[PDB]
Amino acid sequence: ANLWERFCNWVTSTDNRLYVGWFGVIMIPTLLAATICFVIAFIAAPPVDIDGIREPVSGSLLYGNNIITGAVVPSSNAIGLHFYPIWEAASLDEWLYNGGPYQLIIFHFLLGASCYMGRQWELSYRLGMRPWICVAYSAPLASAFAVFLIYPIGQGSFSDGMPLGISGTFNFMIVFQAEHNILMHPFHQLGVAGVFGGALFCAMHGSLVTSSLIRETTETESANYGYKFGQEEETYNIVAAHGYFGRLIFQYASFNNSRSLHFFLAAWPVVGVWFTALGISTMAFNLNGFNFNHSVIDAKGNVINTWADIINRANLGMEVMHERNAHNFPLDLA
Amino acid sequence: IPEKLAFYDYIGNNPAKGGLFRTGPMNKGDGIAQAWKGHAVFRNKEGEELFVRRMPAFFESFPVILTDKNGVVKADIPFRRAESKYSFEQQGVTVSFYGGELNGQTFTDPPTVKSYARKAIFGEIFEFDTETLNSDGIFRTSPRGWFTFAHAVFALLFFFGHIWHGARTLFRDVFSGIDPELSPEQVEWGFYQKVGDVTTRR
Amino acid sequence: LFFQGFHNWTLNPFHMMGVAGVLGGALLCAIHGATVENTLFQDGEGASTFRAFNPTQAEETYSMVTANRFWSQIFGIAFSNKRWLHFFMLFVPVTGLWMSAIGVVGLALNLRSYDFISQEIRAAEDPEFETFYTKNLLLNEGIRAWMAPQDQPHENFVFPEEVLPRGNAL
Amino acid sequence: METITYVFIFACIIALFFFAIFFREPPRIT
Amino acid sequence: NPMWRQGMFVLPFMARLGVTGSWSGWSITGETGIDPGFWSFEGVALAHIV
Amino acid sequence: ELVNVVDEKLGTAYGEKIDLNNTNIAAFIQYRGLYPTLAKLIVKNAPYESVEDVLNIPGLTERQKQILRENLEHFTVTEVETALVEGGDRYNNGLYK
Amino acid sequence: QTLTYDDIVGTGLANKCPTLDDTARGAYPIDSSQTYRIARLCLQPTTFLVKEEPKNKRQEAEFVPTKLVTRETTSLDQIQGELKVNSDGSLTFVEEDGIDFQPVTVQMAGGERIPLLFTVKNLVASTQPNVTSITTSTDFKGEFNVPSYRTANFLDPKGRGLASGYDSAIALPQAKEEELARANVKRFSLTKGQISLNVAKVDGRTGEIAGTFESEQLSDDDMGAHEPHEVKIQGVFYASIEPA
Amino acid sequence: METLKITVYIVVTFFVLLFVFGFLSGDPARNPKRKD
Amino acid sequence: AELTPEVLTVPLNSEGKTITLTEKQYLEGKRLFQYACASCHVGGITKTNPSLDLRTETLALATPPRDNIEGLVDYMKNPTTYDGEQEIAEVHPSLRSADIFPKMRNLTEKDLVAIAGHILVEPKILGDKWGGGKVYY
Amino acid sequence: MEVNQLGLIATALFVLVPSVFLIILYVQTESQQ
Amino acid sequence: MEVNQLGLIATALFVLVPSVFLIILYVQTESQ
Ligand SMILES: CCCCCCCCCCCCCCCCCC(=O)OC[C@H](CO[C@@H]1O[C@H](CO[C@H]2O[C@H](CO)[C@H](O)[C@H](O)[C@H]2O)[C@H](O)[C@H](O)[C@H]1O)OC(=O)CCCCCCCCCCCCCCCCC
Ligand code: CLA
Ligand code: CLA
Ligand code: CLA
Ligand code: CLA
Ligand SMILES: CC(C)=CCC/C(C)=C/CC/C(C)=C/CC/C(C)=C/CC/C(C)=C/CC/C(C)=C/CC/C(C)=C/CC/C(C)=C/CC/C(C)=C/CC1=CC(=O)C(C)=C(C)C1=O
Ligand SMILES: CCCCCCCCCCCCCCCC(=O)OC[C@H](COP(=O)(O)OC[C@@H](O)CO)OC(=O)CCCCCCCCCCCCCCC
Ligand code: HEC
Ligand SMILES: CC1=C(/C=C/C(C)=C/C=C/C(C)=C/C=C/C=C(C)/C=C/C=C(C)/C=C/C2=C(C)CCCC2(C)C)C(C)(C)CCC1
Ligand code: OEX
Ligand SMILES: [Cl-]
Ligand SMILES: [Cl-]
Ligand SMILES: [Fe+2]
Repeated sequence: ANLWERFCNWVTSTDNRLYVGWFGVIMIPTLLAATICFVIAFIAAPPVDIDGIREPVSGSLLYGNNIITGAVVPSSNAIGLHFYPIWEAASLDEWLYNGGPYQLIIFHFLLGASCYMGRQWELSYRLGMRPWICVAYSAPLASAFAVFLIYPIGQGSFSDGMPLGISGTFNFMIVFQAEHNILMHPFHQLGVAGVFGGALFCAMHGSLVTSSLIRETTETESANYGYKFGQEEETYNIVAAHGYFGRLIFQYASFNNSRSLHFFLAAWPVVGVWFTALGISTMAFNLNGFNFNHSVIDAKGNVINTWADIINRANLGMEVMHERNAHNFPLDLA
Repeated sequence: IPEKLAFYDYIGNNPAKGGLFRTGPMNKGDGIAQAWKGHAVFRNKEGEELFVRRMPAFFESFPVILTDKNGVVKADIPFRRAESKYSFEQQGVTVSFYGGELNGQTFTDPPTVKSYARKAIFGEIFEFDTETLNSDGIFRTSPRGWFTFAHAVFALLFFFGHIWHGARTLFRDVFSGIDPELSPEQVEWGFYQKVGDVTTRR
Repeated sequence: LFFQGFHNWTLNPFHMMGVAGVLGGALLCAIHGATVENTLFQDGEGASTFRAFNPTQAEETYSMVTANRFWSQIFGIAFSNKRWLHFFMLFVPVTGLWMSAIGVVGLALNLRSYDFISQEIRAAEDPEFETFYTKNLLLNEGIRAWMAPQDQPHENFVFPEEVLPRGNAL
Repeated sequence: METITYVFIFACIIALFFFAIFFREPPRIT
Repeated sequence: NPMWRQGMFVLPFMARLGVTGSWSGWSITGETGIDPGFWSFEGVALAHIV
Repeated sequence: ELVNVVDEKLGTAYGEKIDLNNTNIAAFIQYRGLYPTLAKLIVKNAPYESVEDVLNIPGLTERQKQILRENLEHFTVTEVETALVEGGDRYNNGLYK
Repeated sequence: QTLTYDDIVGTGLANKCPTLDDTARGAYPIDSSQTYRIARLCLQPTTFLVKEEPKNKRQEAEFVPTKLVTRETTSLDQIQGELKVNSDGSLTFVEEDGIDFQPVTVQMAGGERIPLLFTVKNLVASTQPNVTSITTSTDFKGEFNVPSYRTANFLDPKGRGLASGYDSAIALPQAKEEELARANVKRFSLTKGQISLNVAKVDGRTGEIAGTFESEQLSDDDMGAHEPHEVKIQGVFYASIEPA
Repeated sequence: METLKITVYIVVTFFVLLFVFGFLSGDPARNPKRKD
Repeated sequence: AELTPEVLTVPLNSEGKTITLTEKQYLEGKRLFQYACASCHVGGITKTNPSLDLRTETLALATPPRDNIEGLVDYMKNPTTYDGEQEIAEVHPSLRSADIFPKMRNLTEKDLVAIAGHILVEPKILGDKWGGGKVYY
Repeated sequence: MEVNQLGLIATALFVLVPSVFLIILYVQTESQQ
Repeated sequence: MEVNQLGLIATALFVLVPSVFLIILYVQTESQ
């Protein structure tokens, strides 16, 4: 009946249409701050001197961008990893030129997104659930930390964190390849396996359940009306799905236990994406992909090119062109 | 040389030089062709004939490199100037035209010579009306291109139609779902010698 | 890498739909697996929950109801229909792959989304105008000139040093 | 005009979100 | 080139009651280097959206 | 009327010899005895009216005058091009390997 | 008792020129015979004014104030040169070396960024004749060189440049190149600027002086792409004098 | 700006304390089964 | 193609005498060059002064000529600038400076020859790659 | 920006035609029950 | 003819929007 205890009851109430919770108490303001700044910046921010060379990149719609080319541009290389809140700028005009808004958005988002993950634990506890859905979301979350925080920390500049835009994303991944040979890095290869495999097993599982729906409907109605929300009986025949899939391969490569099957569905893309987030996070400290350049030579010592040498020629063309005005000395050491 | 033949020998009519969202007629890009300008012959300061390397279709942009009858690079338009050895300026490259509008004219001022060399990578050189259609200067594909694109894409999609409706033909009995009284013995292993044939129990 | 430099394939909306189809597939795979495993009914006494499923039980092994309240409260919307859910799991990655296939058919003909015409006209006229779109084409340009001679040996490309595009110092 | 178009569509999606959440078909049991 | 030559319809109603400058530093009286605080044309527009 | 002055200078002696008034200092490695010592001096004392003015550089030893005479035919002088001498570009013009 | 790096770092004081006591109202006398150098000249701008473009014919646009967006990166420092005695007793400072340029960009009302190369490169500045002492009424007037804001290797966003880069609009292969010549062909401007330095404090003991300065010069023309603006810079200076 | 800095420090401290004390207010007990 | 004696045959001095390495010396020299020199001269370039490389034509125009075993062994003992005008032992690895450059401590006289041999053989095998940089990678 | 004029009509119709189709079918679904 | 190119979209929406409104109302009428 006391004031604080009634507040606590509302914060943690399972009856709000959207659950708040104590993680919600940080999530909501920070994601509103990041969302609102993002939307305004994407539409109307002026150009930002991402690379610290007084060469501003236009990122917003009103400065001549479309949905595909626009971005919130990363803050200036002149700032590096210095904190640049609004109140550290002489004026908003300066804060805008130097790329303040990127910092505001990524710090608020990474906070709110960390609280998002915690909110997933919390409501799981209030509802009597098992608790590890949040562990599955840690994979995407770790990935966002890598490209917005970890890689900047290791390279020493938020100017090298991933832009908040579609083509900025591509710019980031092209430059990454030239500087880290990420394609030839085993952790990125596990990401691809986690992501290709994830889409594969998604299609598989959906096609198998869908193949074994039990007839509950007529040809003039959606099969989906054969399941009623909250019915106790399962709505497909798992033995029939096992019987088809085990004959498509052989019996013992097929799951008859739905618990193992769904746990498999969870672990494969989660673990693959952990590794690829770990890839970005360790290439942040320049432990790069396998280098087999000139690894094959002949009896005399002529270099015999392989496909790795061809990859190198493409990486070289990325290297020498990117940030074409920013390097004064021969090696691009960060 | 008839202008018609020389216009085929020009990459702007190559159907593989367009883009998906570059819309309209080919005239909207390079413009409405008006005249063959002439066949361009480049020579260095030593009177050697030089040959512009033609742009392959794969390349949106292509450097300007001049070679002799034997393939040896003898001039180019350099990117980095400080160590260029083969500039048009150093090599004294001239261009002369035979045939066409410019027949018998020779140019020696480097900027002009570079300019015709810039076009000579597209093959034969033509004069275009760019204003009538407000042509933007970017190659588009021909009807040969558009027709192929559309029919290859429709064909691929109709393969799915084939698969969908063929499945529906051969599985009409289970379209709405499988038999609610399928028993595990039909689906389990070894029960029947021949899969699904209930007459082959052991 | 070829497809980036030569076709600017990342700019292609059919590729982008494939990306969303594969990535959304992988998300669906993970979120569906985790949900089932974390709305399980207690059907056995042990700490390993796998043992308490029976492939021939009639009963759902996890609570669609609790799953739906959870996701409605966390994300605003949830699935309510197990059939739709598993069809959507089929639908998403299959469609995405079909879309990417179509875009590659276009590239068979060099029919790319290489450029935005409006950007190029403005940038040609205004040397202070720079976007991520123009930055990425410099990189494509690097890629082509630096890989072409070794990657297409039948073309006998000879690019002397002075014609290679290169930024400062590198 | 292209700016207005982009923001307009984006604005429609946000509005749709609102209705999809708060004016959904309410799931009903059995 | 005043506002009424450029088809401005609501800009004059803001001007009429005292809003005369923009956060970008110009005013309609052609004076530069002005600080209008929040109640610029931009802030009036924002306040109506909110 | 719009000319690229660097391209125009490739059409002069600048494009065939070491221009004592313009050429980056790394060019002086192509002939023996000239780098770094004499090249350092030649650059700091530019510009020159004639190729032969290099020999009036104060402080030249007689061995250094011999080397220059040995190489006068590899030098030239043209007008100073601002674009080639600003930015300390005769010491480092942004080109490495 | 001077400060250390670790007391200054991050404060903004690294971008400020040394100040002279408000007691410092003496006079540094000059021996026509002896020679003299300036061991340190520091110029710290405080105000950037830009000339507007008044569209008509006889309204002549004013200098308007601007907002700085490049932060505490503006001061010229460690500048040194000869300080000569002319036949008629004027002094003439000849700049030799120093951190004698800083790129700056200020913002006009409406959003327009104006970049400029704030500089005193190759500065020569003279006094009136018959000096014999530097005082709190001594004025220097002079001119300096203002090179191109970007130097010759600079590549525009489409890869075009003067000493490097493409020579055409490669994204528009069959466009008519005459409209684009101004953007395609880069030009290295080289202009002059004027500066007045007004001495108002003088430490007769140490040869340190300090005061006010105004310079006028051109902004960046983006390698001939567009027409520059006229810029007026006000600030404060400090210099130190040594018997050479 | 200093007024903005103050305001943000305050708002942030506010929310972070809600969070700390919220979880200190017997959070283990707010579940549906065994409350303590 | 193989590591024939003709390729392993390099000038001994400016006089024009010549010396034929063994395969052993060659691979010995390659190994020692990686141990002591490649951190700056990988592929025949010089990462801390790209204007000076290890191409045979560059060495030839160096004062004193360094396109030979004698010149190179000397250089490794008492390095000079390219015009020969000053000794740069203080900033370039050399036996004269093995106190500050410890890796030179255990290099013997035959080691020096194997290293100098490698430098003169490798351009004969790799061509313009040797000393040409990333353009030729 | 110098942008394809028809882009606008194309986008509007691209949105409007399929959306109106869906609304028509939804509203007449609700008028049944 | 140098016509107003916003006329195409004004004419098109002028037709489409009110016509769609009518169609929606009519169809939901026929189904109850
Ligand atoms: C859905 C469920 C959730 C519920 C949702 C709740 C709904 C509420 C939604 C909030 C809506 C937010 C809208 C965005 C606001 C950002 C506006 C801005 O930043 O506007 C700021 C304006 C803009 O400033 C001007 O900003 C300009 C920026 O220029 C740029 O912008 C110009 C205009 O576009 C031109 O483009 C120009 O070329 C370009 O350079 C100039 O720099 C001006 O000099 C500068 O004054 O400033 C001003 O005077 C403003 C006053 C600040 C003055 C300083 C005093 C500090 C006061 C503390 C602020 C406290 C904030 C409240 C917190 C307290 C909590 C109790
Ligand atoms: C067929 C080719 C292929 C394939 C399949 C992949 C696959 C992948 N790459 Mg590789 N890549 C390729 C080619 C390929 N790549 C090439 C050719 C290059 C070089 C040019 C690269 C360069 C490259 C880089 C540089 C990177 C990748 C990364 C990745 C991963 C991206 C997915 C991801 O991070 O999910 C993880 C999930 C997320 C990032 C999502 C985070 C979601 C947050 C938490 C929530 C967002 C909320 C949102 C804002 C609001 C939604 C709400 C709604 C209401 C609006 C994935 C494993 C990335 C990676 O490993 O990152 C870790 C990475 O950084 N790749
Ligand atoms: C086989 C079909 C076909 C082909 C090959 C052509 C070919 C051509 N037409 Mg014709 N045309 C056709 C059908 C066709 N047309 C039809 C049906 C119409 C009536 C609408 C017209 C009306 C027409 C006019 C009015 C004009 C042409 C013109 C032209 C020329 C330029 C085309 C262009 O820019 O395309 C551009 C192509 C595209 C931009 C690709 C569009 C396809 C989009 C990107 C796919 C949509 C994706 C979808 C939403 C993905 C979601 C799926 C997922 C959710 C499951 C070219 C020779 C022009 C010309 O030059 O004539 C003189 C011209 O002015 N055509
Ligand atoms: C993925 C490919 C694929 C698949 C899975 C199916 C599946 C199906 N088809 Mg379709 N079909 C396909 C491709 C495919 N088809 C192609 C490419 C064509 C020709 C355009 C057809 C033409 C076709 C017809 C006309 C009919 C079917 C029918 C059927 C159904 C019964 C099975 C059948 O008839 O198989 C067909 C078997 C095959 C396609 C495999 C044949 C293997 C060939 C003979 C090997 C060739 C070797 C070759 C000589 C190698 C040298 C060539 C080298 C020089 C390149 C089933 C739904 C029937 C149906 O719908 O019934 C309701 C029906 O009437 N199909
Ligand atoms: C976020 C990153 C990301 C993501 C998610 C994707 C996702 C995708 N890309 Mg893209 N890509 C990216 C980044 C990314 N890309 C970047 C940065 C680039 C640089 C431009 C590209 C360049 C690129 C290219 C060049 C291509 C793609 C393609 C694809 C698609 C591959 C579809 C597939 O599964 O093929 C997997 C292959 C198949 C499904 C074919 C059949 C496989 C059979 C079943 C194999 C069976 C194996 C057998 C049983 C035994 C094997 C055993 C042996 C290994 C031991 C998919 C939509 C492809 C595409 O769009 O295709 C239409 C394509 O060609 N991407
Ligand atoms: C201000 C301005 C203008 C801002 C601009 C910002 C900006 C740049 C915007 C750009 C937007 C942009 C263009 C994006 C394009 C995106 C793109 C490429 C489009 C895709 C188009 C296309 C049709 C692709 C084809 C492939 C396709 C079909 C992919 C679909 C992907 C998709 C929707 C997948 C679903 C993802 C998802 C989060 C689902 C969660 C579902 C969910 C509620 C599950 C929870 C759940 C799980 C259970 O297991 C159970 C049991 C229950 C009960 C339950 O609930
Ligand atoms: C506090 C934090 C809360 C976060 C707020 C986020 C809210 C937004 C989420 C989705 C709202 C819209 C969904 C409408 C659609 C809708 O209401 O669907 C509702 C639908 C309900 O499914 P049922 O199983 O109940 O339907 C069964 C039968 O009715 C089917 O006929 O859910 C799904 O199908 C799940 C898969 C949809 C997955 C769609 C999510 C993708 C949204 C993100 C895409 C955004 C791109 C935008 C770029 C600008
Ligand atoms: C960096 C730490 C280096 C290491 C390790 C080695 N070398 Fe070197 N080398 C270096 C520089 C900076 C220079 C230029 C010196 C100058 O100012 O002239 C050089 C030069 C040489 C040369 C002369 C090349 C020429 O063109 O004449 C030679 C032959 C050479 N260096 C050989 C060499 C060897 C054999 C090394 C391992 C024992 C070695 N260097 C190490 C920088 C560095
Ligand atoms: C007039 C005009 C115009 C136009 C306009 C238009 C075009 C408009 C539109 C508009 C629109 C189109 C709008 C819309 C809006 C929307 C909204 C209003 C939304 C809302 C939302 C919400 C409310 C949400 C919420 C939530 C929550 C709370 C939680 C989480 C989830 C969510 C997010 C869902 C122009 C410019 C030409 C000119 C001038 C005038
Ligand atoms: O910024 Mn972004 O990018 Ca990583 O490296 Mn160095 O820095 Mn720049 O260069 Mn390459
Ligand atoms: Cl870049
Ligand atoms: Cl650098
Ligand atoms: Fe499932």
